[PDB]
Amino acid sequence: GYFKIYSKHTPINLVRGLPQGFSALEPLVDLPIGINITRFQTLHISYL
Amino acid sequence: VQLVESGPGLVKPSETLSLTCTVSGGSISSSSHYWGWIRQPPGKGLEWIGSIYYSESAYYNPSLKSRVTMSIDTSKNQFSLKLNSVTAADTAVYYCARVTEPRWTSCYFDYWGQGTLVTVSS
Amino acid sequence: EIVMTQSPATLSLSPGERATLSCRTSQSVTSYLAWYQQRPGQAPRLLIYDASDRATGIPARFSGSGSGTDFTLTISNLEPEDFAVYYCQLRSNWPPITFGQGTRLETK
Amino acid sequence: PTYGVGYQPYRVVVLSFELLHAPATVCGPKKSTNLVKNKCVNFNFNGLT
Repeated sequence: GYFKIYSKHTPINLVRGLPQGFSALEPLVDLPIGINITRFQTLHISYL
Repeated sequence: VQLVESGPGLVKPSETLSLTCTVSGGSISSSSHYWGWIRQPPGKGLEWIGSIYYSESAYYNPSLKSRVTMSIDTSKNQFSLKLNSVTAADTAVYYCARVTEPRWTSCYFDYWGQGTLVTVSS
Repeated sequence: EIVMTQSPATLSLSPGERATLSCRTSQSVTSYLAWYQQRPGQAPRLLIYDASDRATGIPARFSGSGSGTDFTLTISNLEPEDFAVYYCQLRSNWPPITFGQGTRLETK
Repeated sequence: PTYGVGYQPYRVVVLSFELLHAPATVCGPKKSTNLVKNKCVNFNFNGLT
């Protein structure tokens, strides 16, 4: 019943592709939402 | 209890009419009673002027409020009335009475004073 | 405005009868009423409060029909010294402490 | 002010506690006690005894 979000932010100079390396994701927040999840979708910003 | 009125019996027009009511059967500092003034012209009906509470505040008539004020003095155990810019329509007998307002609309004058006749003329 | 109307202006009855004075308020709120008696040359005397309560020293012949908008003061047995002017008094929100026009009770 | 106590105004505040199957967001001060150093004590830090 806890949705835990860990996050990590890095400056990457690679132009394309997933970088090769190690980086630990610190916890960002634990939210006891207590709901069942089976799918999700990403949201992007639109520049008018 | 008893209430006694005092003040000049003549007031010239467009001048302040001052009256003082002195009680002696009780206390004006009691938190159960108001002290009011009721006037009636000769051969006319009663008209409540204003009632004062012991602390300082008071409430008056919605017609005479502009030219009326009331004051109290617990030390001398008496309350006074001022009626500014007296016209010829104020020629009347003024009584000072004891008011009891227990619930909301229950507002009766328990014991009245004999009253004094103030005739305003030039 | 809550206007007070007493009735009748003059009432002609003899001692031994019963008198019925009416004090109707405007088509407006309803609550309590006070009845006062005033003889010539004397300050008005409190007769009834809270729409029927005999004041301290009022004989049993005085009564009040404390009901809706209209109120009624009733004098069971008119005594010789019961003929005077009677005023009904309300205490509304605005104007506060309204007085009736007065009913003159005389001996027919 | 000239009323009886039964007719005088009274200010009433009612505290109700909504306890759902959701995280508590309101808790007691938990009796904030002073810190003691260099002495054998029974400590409790954020529930860790």
